[PDB]
Amino acid sequence: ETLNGGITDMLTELANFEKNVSQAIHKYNAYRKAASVIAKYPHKIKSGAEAKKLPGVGTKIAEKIDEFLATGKLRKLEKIRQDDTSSSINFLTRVSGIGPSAARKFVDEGIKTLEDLRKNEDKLNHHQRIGLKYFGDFEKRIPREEMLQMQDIVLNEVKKVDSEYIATVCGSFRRGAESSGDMDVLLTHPSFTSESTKQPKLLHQVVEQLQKVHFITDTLSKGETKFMGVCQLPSKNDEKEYPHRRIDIRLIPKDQYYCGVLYFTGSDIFNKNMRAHALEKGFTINEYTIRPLGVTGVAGEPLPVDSEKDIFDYIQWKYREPKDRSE
DNA sequence: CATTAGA
DNA sequence: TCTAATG
Ligand code: NA
Ligand code: NA
Repeated sequence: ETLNGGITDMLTELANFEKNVSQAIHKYNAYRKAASVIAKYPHKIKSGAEAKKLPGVGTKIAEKIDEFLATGKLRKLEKIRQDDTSSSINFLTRVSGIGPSAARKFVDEGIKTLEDLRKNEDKLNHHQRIGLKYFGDFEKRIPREEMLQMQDIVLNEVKKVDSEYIATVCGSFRRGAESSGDMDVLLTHPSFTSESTKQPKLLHQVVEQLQKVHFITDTLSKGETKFMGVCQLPSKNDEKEYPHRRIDIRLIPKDQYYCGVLYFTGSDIFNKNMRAHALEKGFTINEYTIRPLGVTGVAGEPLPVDSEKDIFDYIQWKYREPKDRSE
């Protein structure tokens, strides 16, 4: 956690590189597992050999470990950090909609900069066009102060269309958090669950609403169960217009809400820990349900959940407020 | 690890 | 269809 830090850190650096710049999933996979193990290792790695003893720890990585242990650096590291082609990839990749594939392709063509980006908007798909379009706004955190206003808003329409709709803004936001990256709205309806063959309009209705009043400005992706968009707080009695924010709303089978809700709310560690627990308590949890465990090794049978509580109860735990769902 | 675009 | 990108 700190005794192994650099090693791991250099390692992930390395790893991450092969993966995006090059296309060496393998090596990329090497660094990672090695990075994973040294990470665990209960003592100060004093040399490559020492390290080497490890699982997934090769001779190549031992080597890098020594140079790094000896000199507070790595050449390949330095060489990479410098590398413009590499540097460029790392960067394009910031635009919502650009990934390693497209990033490398763009370089090869020569778009290494944001401007290049613009000159070449034709060479960009709608997602990417907006990614670039709200680039600034997109990299900006969301003050809870604004979250609250947004929330207030969605909840109002959600309701206005059909009073049946159940909406929850999950995420850190929910967990009390001061700021947030984007707003995640968990959505379900009673007339929709596991079986009842969809109802696409179910999502479509609210999107249309939201857009109706201008909270939604754009559509990244809109499918029958997941809408990826862009919203914005009405820029008041001008002077201060609001940044364009990422927004996601997913339709859900009422029968699997709180599981989902439980989950999306996290934290990533809370979940695990919670998950790790249900297992002892003779269970299994996952993004949609919770099933009793049968000693045959495994077992099915989705228990019925009416709220975050049921789930707790089941695994017989202390209801932990979203606030303390930290770990 | 599942959902959407797109080509 | 497969393959990318997002979460
Ligand atoms: Na990106
Ligand atoms: Na393949």
